[PDB]
Amino acid sequence: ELQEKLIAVNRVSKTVKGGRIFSFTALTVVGDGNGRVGFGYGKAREVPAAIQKAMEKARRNMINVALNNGTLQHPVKGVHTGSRVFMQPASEGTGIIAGGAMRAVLEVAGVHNVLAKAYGSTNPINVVRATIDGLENMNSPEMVAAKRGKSVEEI
RNA sequence: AAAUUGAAGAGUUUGAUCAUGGCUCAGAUUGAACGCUGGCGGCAGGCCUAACACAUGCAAGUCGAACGGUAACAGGAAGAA
Repeated sequence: ELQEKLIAVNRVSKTVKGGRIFSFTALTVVGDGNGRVGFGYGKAREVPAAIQKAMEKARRNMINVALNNGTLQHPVKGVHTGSRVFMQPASEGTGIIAGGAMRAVLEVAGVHNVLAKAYGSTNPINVVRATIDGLENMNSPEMVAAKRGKSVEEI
């Protein structure tokens, strides 16, 4: 019972001897809403087939996120090719302050309160890749506590 | 007790892509102006330009418990109706 969200549909084209060959690419994201989120990207000669391929690729290739009561553990920075992403944990009641692709990722991921901002290029594919890379690199107090070989009294 | 609890993007270069990069938009705000329209009230605001020139009226008077006074109006007055 995971939530699936179509982020962007784009029409690309390859040229051949006869003319242009138009195909469609769809970027989606799925997530169970409590710390697991994955994005899929499918190209197809039609829009519904592209969305189906994106959903199948997104249902696999899902990552785990260490949430903290529905928000981030700490401010994180995600970077892909052109997009640099900043996410920050907020208090209860603020919502998701983020762009379209960031909103989709953080909403299907299970994040409820976050202050986010996208720098550089706002390309949807690179934005969702940067968001996923920033969320999977976010660690919890138990992780750092066990990695430091000392109790979790820092929490 | 409270008195920083706060951060959104989109369109456009290409047959298509990523990046760079500028232009434009979505938000607030104003001593505002113009166009169409216009019922009431409360609170505020109202020459941003020519520190250009000014008709007219007012905007700095007051004290007789400082003084010599009596010109005006109100009285007291002696004497002539």
